[PDB]
Amino acid sequence: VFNATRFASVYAWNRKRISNCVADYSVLYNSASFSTFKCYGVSPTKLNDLCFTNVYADSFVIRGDEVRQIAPGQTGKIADYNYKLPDDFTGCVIAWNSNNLDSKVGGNYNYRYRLFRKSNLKPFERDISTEIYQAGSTPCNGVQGFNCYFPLQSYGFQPTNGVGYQPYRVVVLSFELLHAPATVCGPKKSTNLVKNKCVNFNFNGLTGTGVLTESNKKFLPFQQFGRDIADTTDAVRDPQTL
Amino acid sequence: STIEEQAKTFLDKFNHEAEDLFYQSSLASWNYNTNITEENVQNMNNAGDKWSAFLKEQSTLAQMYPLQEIQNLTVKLQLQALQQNGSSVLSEDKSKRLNTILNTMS
Amino acid sequence: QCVNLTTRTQLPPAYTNSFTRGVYYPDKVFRSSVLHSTQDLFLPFFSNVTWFHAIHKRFDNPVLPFNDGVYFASTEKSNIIRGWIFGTTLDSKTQSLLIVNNATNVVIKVCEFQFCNDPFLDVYYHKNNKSWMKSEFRVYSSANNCTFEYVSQPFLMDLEGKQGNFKNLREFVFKNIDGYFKIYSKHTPINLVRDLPQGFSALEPLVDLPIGINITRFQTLLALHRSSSGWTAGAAAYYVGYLQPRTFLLKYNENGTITDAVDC
Repeated sequence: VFNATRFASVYAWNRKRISNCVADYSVLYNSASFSTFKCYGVSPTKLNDLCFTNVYADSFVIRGDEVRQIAPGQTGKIADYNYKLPDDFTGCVIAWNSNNLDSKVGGNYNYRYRLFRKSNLKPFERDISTEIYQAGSTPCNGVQGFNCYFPLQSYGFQPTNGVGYQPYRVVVLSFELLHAPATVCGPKKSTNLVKNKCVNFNFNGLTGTGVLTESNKKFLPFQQFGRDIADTTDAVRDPQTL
Repeated sequence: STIEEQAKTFLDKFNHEAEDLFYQSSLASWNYNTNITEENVQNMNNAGDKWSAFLKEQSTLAQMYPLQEIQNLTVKLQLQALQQNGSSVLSEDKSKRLNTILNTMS
Repeated sequence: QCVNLTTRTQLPPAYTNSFTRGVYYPDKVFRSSVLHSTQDLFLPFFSNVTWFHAIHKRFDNPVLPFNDGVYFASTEKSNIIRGWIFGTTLDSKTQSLLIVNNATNVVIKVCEFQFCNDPFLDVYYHKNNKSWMKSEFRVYSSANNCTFEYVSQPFLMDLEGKQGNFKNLREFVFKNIDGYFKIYSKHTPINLVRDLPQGFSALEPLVDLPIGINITRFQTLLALHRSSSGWTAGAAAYYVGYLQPRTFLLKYNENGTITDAVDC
């Protein structure tokens, strides 16, 4: 997601829906490849132990000084007229300096933004409308002129620009827990196995204490766990190895 | 509805468009002073004229926002410099002959 | 799409009897050499099921209420049945489940669909180069708002029209509980003319789909072909029945499979 060659404009930001997989966040935090990393409402260490139903990863490029406007209940040009975070947003923010890729000699105008809008954008709202902005009551009719301006503006990108204004690629992950079942979960452990000894074993959602010994019984490929006449499991199948 | 909202809007879009042309105009002069070449001498004139004509084009729209209806001090100061037409107030001959005297004396 | 076939002749939904049908492995717990009594959605023994047939003069593609659970028994030769379509409105009005088999892979998606009066997957221009592969897709023109997607493994299914007795029997159980849509599948060859064979069958789990939607009705997806009023179909028959909360006593052999089941 962050490795993608090109990212959408602040107004063009793409929304990716991630579901039905496992997520490992320890590699992103310990990779030291991010300029700034912060979360809202959820700690980074607790994400591995939490299962989320839907994960939306936002992608876009904004100015350095504009990254401070991304947060619950923020203000400013990019926050109100481009992208805003609801007060209840539980996701996280990630940014890193793109001056070594996006910015090129002569300037890159491919990344633009919406400078003017008749009002403030609503939470999680994307408007690509290019309609001319009318400051006053003077009619425009799509023709630039007095009290008529073009809302989209291009970000000046050159390697000689200051570090503060250097373009930063931001990936916003929106964590939303709905009534639908949960799929995405943190990583696993799968420690070593011991046999012919008294130990407390926990397999998937099953726990107990006993001696693990391989027998000649054969469970149906679809049947993971066995049970006796007493409804007590006398054997189990390794969730990893068969 | 009031002229104040229209003035602040013209000032917000002016800083962005002026920051891009002003940076390229100053950047052209840097490559010209650091290195003397036929490419830098022309870039300074092109980038210098593009920015010089930018204020002349914005000055026409700046005189359409009187400062009597603006109650903001920071707004009038920004429009105070744009309200000036520079050499546009001078006659066509007196305006073109002025640059010839400055370049001849220099 | 909106044009029904000409050769179709509406005939009454004849009823047939199912004896031991409706037995399946309740869960993944291994149980052997024991008699287990459980209660879930089942098909009562010696009950009545409906007689459906698909051919170029009786071709049955009605919509039917799903209720809590439904049982399917399909006798196939050329594999006319490509799957089923489940959902409340079976249209873009809500999220509907669609099971389609193109003879390559089984595509399973939950989206908003544009419902056509007669959905099906057609095959055209056989003649030389016998073809028999997915060509015309009439089910829906467009779709959007997809909450789920699944695709099975590649396989080669023979669509070529066949004659004679029915050489294949596919019995399925479809149910939706707590948003989890479960499928229990069994496939065995048979030699039969009409109705069903007399014997015992125990279905196995196929897939558990967390589609998370309500299904009040269903419709069967059938394959048509011609060499949309001029389409034809081969000889195929399938059956539908409603599951009830009945208690069965299941006997297991030393290998773990069900030897026999008795309705309490």
